[PDB]
Amino acid sequence: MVSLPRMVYPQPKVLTPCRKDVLVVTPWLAPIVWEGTFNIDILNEQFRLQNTTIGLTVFAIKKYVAFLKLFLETAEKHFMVGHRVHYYVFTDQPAAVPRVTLGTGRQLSVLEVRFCERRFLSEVDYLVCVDVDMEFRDHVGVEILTPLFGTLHPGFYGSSREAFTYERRPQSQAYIPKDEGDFYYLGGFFGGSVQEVQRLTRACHQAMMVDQANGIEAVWHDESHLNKYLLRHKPTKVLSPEYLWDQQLLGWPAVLRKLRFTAVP
Ligand SMILES: [Hg+2]
Ligand SMILES: [Hg+2]
Ligand SMILES: [Hg+2]
Ligand SMILES: [Hg+2]
Repeated sequence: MVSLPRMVYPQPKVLTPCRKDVLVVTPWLAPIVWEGTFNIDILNEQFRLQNTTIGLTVFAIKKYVAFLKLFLETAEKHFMVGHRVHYYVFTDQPAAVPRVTLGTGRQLSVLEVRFCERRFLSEVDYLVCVDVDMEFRDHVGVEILTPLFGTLHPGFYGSSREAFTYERRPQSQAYIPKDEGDFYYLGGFFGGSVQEVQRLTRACHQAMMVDQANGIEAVWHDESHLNKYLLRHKPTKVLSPEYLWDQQLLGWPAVLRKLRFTAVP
């Protein structure tokens, strides 16, 4: 919104597609983020000029606190480097959170569990919610930021919708029939503006309570409700599987030029 400065980079080629092997835009014109689709220098400029702050939230309960060290250290190496970052670690074991050295402009808050959502509105511009038993292995940056985004589940990105493991019982609020659905999104990596993320979590929480009262639990719990939400409220960006992969279970296919955030080991 202030002007970008002069920049020298390769001219985009109107008659040369970015990738010829994958879909790079959804039918509602939301970009699908794959390596090769973005110039990170231009994006870093746009977001820095807005002095963007990104909150990264993780839930580490019981034995999962053991994954915090690697998660945070690799995040320090690959997540939003150069931008303001605020980590929010929700845990039942505050004292077990490892002492990780953070780069300038980056901070960490420990929130005990078992905090007011209005705090997020005043501290960060975007929220990124991921699982803790993971590690960053490559660049995860501002190219993912947008009002609302979901990530393509690694095991279903090439599947037909009828094969998606959506909740199929009409008694559940997460219900999605066989002739509906765009993609199968992961519960472990989603985000967007604080406002949009709060809307999504508020909708999910209410939908899960209705299911509880009706004596039913969606097949894949929160992930099933996330999928129903994103089916009805289209994400403004969709992240490719590069953003959440499991190399042990899925290897390293040619269509993935980078494996950015992966399951541990
Ligand atoms: Hg391109
Ligand atoms: Hg979150
Ligand atoms: Hg929920
Ligand atoms: Hg949700």
